[PDB]
Order: sequence, then C-alpha cells, then structure tokens
Amino acid sequence: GNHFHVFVGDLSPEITTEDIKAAFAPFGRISDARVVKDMATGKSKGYGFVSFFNKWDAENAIQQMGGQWLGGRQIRTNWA
Repeated sequence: GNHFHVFVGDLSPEITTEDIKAAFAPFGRISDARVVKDMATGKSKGYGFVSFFNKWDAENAIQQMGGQWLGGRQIRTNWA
C-alpha cells in the first residue's frame, strides 16, 4: 500500500521528470517521479518528488543524493 516518498529540492530550471527519474533510478525501483511545475505557466518550481517501493531505497536515496549535484546545481533531499 503506502509507498515511500522523497522530496528533492534546489532543482535546476530545466531539470525534467525524465531527468530526475534517471538520476534517482540507481537507488532502487521508482514507483513514480515528477518535477513540480506551475500550472498556468509550466515552469519548474525548483523541486520534485521520487517514490520508492522499499523504505530502505528512499531512506538511502535521501542520504546519498543530499547535497549531490544535478545539472549545474546542488540538490537537497528530505522525506516527503
């Protein structure tokens, strides 16, 4: 049932859903992933979410991706 969700902040303007899933893919299997965009406009809000099936995969991803560079900018991670 309830999956395990990860908040990814400080994303580059043109980091896409595809990109963020490609970046978090090696940490375990991804149930879902998206970069949050404004509706009316369609611009990256500067953050996104990645969801895993395993609690361990999420907890690990938070620690290994925290402060890691994605695009030309350092991302931060936390529980969602």
